Amino acid sequence: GLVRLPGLIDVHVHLREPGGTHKEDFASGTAAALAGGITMVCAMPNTRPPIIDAPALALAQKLAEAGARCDFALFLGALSENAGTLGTVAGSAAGLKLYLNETFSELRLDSVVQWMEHFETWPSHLPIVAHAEQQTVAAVLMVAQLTQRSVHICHVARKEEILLIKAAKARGLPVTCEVAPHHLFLSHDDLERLGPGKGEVRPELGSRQDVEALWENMAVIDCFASDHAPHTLEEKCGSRPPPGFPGLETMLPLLLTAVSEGRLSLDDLLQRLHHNPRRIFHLPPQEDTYVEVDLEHEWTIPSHMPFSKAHWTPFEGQKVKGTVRRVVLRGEVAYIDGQVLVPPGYGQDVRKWPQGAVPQLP
Ligand SMILES: NC(=O)N[C@@H](CC(=O)O)C(=O)O
Ligand SMILES: [Zn+2]
Ligand SMILES: [Zn+2]
Ligand SMILES: [Zn+2]
Ligand SMILES: [Zn+2]
Repeated sequence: GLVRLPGLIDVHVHLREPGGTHKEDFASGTAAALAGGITMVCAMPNTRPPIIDAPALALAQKLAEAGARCDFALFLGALSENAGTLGTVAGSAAGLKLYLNETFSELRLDSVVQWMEHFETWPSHLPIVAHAEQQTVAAVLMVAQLTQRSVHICHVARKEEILLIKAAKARGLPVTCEVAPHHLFLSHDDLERLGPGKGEVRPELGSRQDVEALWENMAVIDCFASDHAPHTLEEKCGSRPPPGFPGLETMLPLLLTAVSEGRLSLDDLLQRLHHNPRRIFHLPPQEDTYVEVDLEHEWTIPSHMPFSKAHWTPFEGQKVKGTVRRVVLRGEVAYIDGQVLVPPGYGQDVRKWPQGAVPQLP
């Protein structure tokens, strides 16, 4: 007895093309998405070249249209000197990403004044998302208030962060957030097994109290998003390990296991992987699109999942209950039981669909 789910949406993935294609490309990363029950992804802009102007966006659009197997939208990235220059292309992007802390990015902003300049110049009806850890969450919320608009907080990982967001929502402030599976299912207790290279991620893995606080405050979490951040094992275990975990192929199995245990409901999962992504990012429906899952099948996560070029996973050894059996995307069988059945290039840029433009006042 399979359960039919709508097409799930991951609003935070790194597909590494252009410029990091040994780690992942559009074709391999979207294969990983489909195998994880994800039919639409929003790809981050910290590529090489980074997606920080109209020419880079045009390149990335063509690479994605040629390589993606599922549908997508592409983020633009903020830089210290590109505020006020993105207006002609802003509506074609998923949103604008701000990198406000140290991480795997060359995009960090130098001054809160540059955050203000972006919030003032980026069109007010279009999404802004931020990598903002600890007190940076409070700082970016202040900038959003000064400029009288909303903000979405990426990968919330700490008790401190979720309680600050909770307090802001209680005051009626327009803030949303997402949580990644590693911050729900891994902690400091896993660092001995992972070791110091594999364990590198931003935000870093939290304490048991951080993990417990995210679960206790599920009502505050608007979305789940993988922050799929593939790097090869050689890179993770070398002299200067980059932070990040692959996650597309493991996210839905981990969350289905939690549903089976009664830790959240099926509806709670679908709000966070379908309805709230749609409404926060103004992403369009996908016609004739659904995911069939088997909630009974028990399995153990192996040392690498089949599709991601990262070829490793921090969830190795965890026992899960739930698997993706079939995905149909826009009327075509896209995935069955380990086989991807749509070619590179089947996926489309949802921002080019009439229904994928963000409504605005004239
Ligand atoms: N989270 C990470 O540790 N790494 C991400 C970047 C990010 O989401 O900050 C990556 O692109 O590798
Ligand atoms: Zn980040
Ligand atoms: Zn994000
Ligand atoms: Zn990221
Ligand atoms: Zn529904």
